[PDB]
Amino acid sequence: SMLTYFHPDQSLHHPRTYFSRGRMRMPQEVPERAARLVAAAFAMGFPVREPDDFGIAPIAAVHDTHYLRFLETVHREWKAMPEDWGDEAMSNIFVREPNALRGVLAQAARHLADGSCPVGEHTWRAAYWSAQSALAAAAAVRDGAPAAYALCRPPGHHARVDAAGGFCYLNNAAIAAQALRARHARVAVLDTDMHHGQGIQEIFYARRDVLYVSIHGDPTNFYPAVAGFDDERGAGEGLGYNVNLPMPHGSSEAAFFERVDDALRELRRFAPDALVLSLGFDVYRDDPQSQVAVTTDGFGRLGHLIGALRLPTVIVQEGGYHIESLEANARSFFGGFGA
Amino acid sequence: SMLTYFHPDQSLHHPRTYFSRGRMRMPQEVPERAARLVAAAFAMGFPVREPDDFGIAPIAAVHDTHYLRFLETVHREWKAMPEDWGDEAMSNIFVREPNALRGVLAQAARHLADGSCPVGEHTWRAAYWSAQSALAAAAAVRDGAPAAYALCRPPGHHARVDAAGGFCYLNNAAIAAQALRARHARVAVLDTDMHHGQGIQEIFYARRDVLYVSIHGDPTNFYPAVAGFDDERGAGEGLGYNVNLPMPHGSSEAAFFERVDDALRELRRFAPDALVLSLGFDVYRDDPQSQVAVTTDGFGRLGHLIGALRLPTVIVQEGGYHIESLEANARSFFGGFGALRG
Ligand SMILES: [K+]
Ligand SMILES: [K+]
Ligand SMILES: [Zn+2]
Ligand SMILES: [Zn+2]
Repeated sequence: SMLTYFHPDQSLHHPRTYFSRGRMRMPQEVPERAARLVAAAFAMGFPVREPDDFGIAPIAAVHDTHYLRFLETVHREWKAMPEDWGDEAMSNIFVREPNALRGVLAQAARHLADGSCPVGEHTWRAAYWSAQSALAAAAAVRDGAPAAYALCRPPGHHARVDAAGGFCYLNNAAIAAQALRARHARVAVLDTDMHHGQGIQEIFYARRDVLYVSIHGDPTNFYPAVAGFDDERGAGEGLGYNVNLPMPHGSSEAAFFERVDDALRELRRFAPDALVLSLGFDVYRDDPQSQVAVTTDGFGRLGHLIGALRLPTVIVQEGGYHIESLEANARSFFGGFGA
Repeated sequence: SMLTYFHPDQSLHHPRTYFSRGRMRMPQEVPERAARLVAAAFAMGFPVREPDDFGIAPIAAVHDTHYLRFLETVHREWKAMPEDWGDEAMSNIFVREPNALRGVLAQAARHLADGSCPVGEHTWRAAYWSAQSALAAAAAVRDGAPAAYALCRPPGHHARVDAAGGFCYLNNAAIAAQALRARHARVAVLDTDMHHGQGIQEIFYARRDVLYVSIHGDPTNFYPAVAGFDDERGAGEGLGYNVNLPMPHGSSEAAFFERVDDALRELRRFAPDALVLSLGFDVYRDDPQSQVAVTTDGFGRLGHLIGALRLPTVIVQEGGYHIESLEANARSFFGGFGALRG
């Protein structure tokens, strides 16, 4: 058993509009994901609690405040434009700079980094409370709990210092790592979600107080497409403290646990005082976003390998979109973590 | 009587997919636009000619060759991806940098700057030859003609050094300004299209040999959105040689002609040896994209004021999407333009 944090306002976010790979697409990051995960927590006896409100400052500790202002007001500003612009803020102008940042359209152009981060009426509210779950889990562990589960939804690891992306708005995991830093000198973030966490990579790129390690599918024509390659090793004093571990599309379960063995070598050498685990079930064989053949039992083995580290660990929910397997995969993972 | 250049391969580009302001939208930059302007040209006794092939060098004089190779190959590399991706290359990852440029998706992220520049089977060809029409008109002027009309389509002025955008792939006006620099020490580019020519601006931003002056709608919540504000005046030696003349949304025709007046004052102070006119008919008051109340006879007033400069002038077609008034608006423009010439 460990504390699991989830706020019901997290279910309110449900936008309809996603642009990807030439066409508009069906939403995959839906409220039902959190319903299945809560069911799994219940079946394992975990207490599921509402996080306290830690306020904006710990979010601002990671994200640029002009981005957070944008995020908070964009739906209201988008609603004041013609009915014809629709109900969800999205960017159709793909320019960070040069950029005057005058008007909501120019602001979307800077602060929404792909066609997968629509901002609806309840998006900021849901995103805010998903970050608070991360913070609550981080607080619990900071104060002495060996582990807690942040049941984050919307997910976070694609959110950059000043831009949303890939169904993410606020980088829950990075926010949790920065909270742990108040007490621990060395924090590691390990991300095993199917996709590279380009947001987490960017936030800590020039730093060595937080290690980042990611196992993910080869980003050649695969989200996030422009980062995640193995020659991205950090900058300045962060050089040597960012490790990308990509896998060929169509990899075996074995190849994934090879990458987990690389990750465990990097962690041993860094010797972290605390761990944030960005966990995704989209490595599952039947997840439609999957590029590796991880089985339900595989999640149990991953859970065991990380739990045996006996580090203070905040587990932060990221992706995984195959609704009917979420409960089984979560239960296998947490069963291995606790054995 | 003015030489008009048009190549029929320009008519081949007809993409189906545009994404802007929250949704997929109907194509506005369609082949029929060329057909109406060619018929306008004829009806005024303009000789219409196909441009000779000036080759890739003058295009690559302005554009990055990574971007040019990408334009030429992207449709084929995109057809290699799953049929679910569709037939037209478009970006859904809005990141130019950092960008490792591995795979066609990352190449698109870098080289397609908005949801209005889809690349279909014949986009490269049409864009290539649209540029050749610009080069043919500039050549004719370079060699002694007093004016020439490049019937460009697709348009060009939103095309940056390294990226397509806004229905534009190759920056025709810029390509003509640079060619004219072969014979002329100072060239000016005047842009009266409804939208800010952010590509032309970028190309010449640190140069004082090519002035850029653009009249357009206030870019606050209006394409190109991120550029075209009046404090953008150039860099280095080109400080003072970039002039943006925005107008409030829903401006009167009187307001438009006040801005034309400001613009002519800048041209006089600069004293160009030759002029490139990026002309758009989307200031027309019933054009869907319009934010100013310009009438049909207003195009005549515009042509008259610009023709009275009596400068060697390459007229370069940019936008204008109201099909049923295109012929009447162009005829009025050209009829005003010749008035005080010769
Ligand atoms: K990952
Ligand atoms: K303009
Ligand atoms: Zn993922
Ligand atoms: Zn225009």
